[PDB]
Amino acid sequence: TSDVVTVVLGQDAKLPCFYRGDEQVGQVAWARVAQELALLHSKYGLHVSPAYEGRVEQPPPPRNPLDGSVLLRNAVQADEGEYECRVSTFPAGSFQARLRLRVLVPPLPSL
Amino acid sequence: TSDVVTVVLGQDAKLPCFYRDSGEQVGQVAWARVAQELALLHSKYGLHVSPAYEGRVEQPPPPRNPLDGSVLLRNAVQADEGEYECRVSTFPAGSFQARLRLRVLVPPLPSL
Repeated sequence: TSDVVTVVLGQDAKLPCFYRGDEQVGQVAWARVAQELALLHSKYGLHVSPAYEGRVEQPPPPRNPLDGSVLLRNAVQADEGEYECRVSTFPAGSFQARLRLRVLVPPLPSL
Repeated sequence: TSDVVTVVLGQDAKLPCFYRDSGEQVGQVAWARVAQELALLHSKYGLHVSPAYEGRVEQPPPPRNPLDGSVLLRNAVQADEGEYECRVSTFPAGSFQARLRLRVLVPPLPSL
């Protein structure tokens, strides 16, 4: 996993957040670095900010109980910045993974 | 087929080749650079790939359309950027040529 994600404008960007351990995962919250983006619940599955409706997907099943990675669909310029996943872990562990999201605009055509 | 494909440097690029009426069946779909051959989606014989491109070309996850001659080019580099053509041999005599451009984007230096 790389800490910086760069995508072309309008394509979908994966925000990877997978945990190495010895404890299993409870909830993985996703946010921009102050305002909620999504929630991958252990018991309850995926919850998404209405502001991000239809824009948040998980990876295709069968899947990992400890992969908290999400896909942000159809990237725009407004989307770029840094993002934190907060992983509530057992027993008291908290892991926050921050990554930077880069959205690239193509240059003018030659043709 | 989409006429311009844009990708980030180091990424995989989908190179679309969809064939458009009734009784036509697609046989072979060849892929090349303008002059170097890249691959061949053969009806009997399956995917064949140029030596210059080992490990970098896949078909799309199945089930896929017999009239979809699209491939995946793994790991985009600057050299890939350029023009690409797909040629669709169809039953009985139908032929379709799709040309498209590949744009490979380099990220600017970080601010943060």
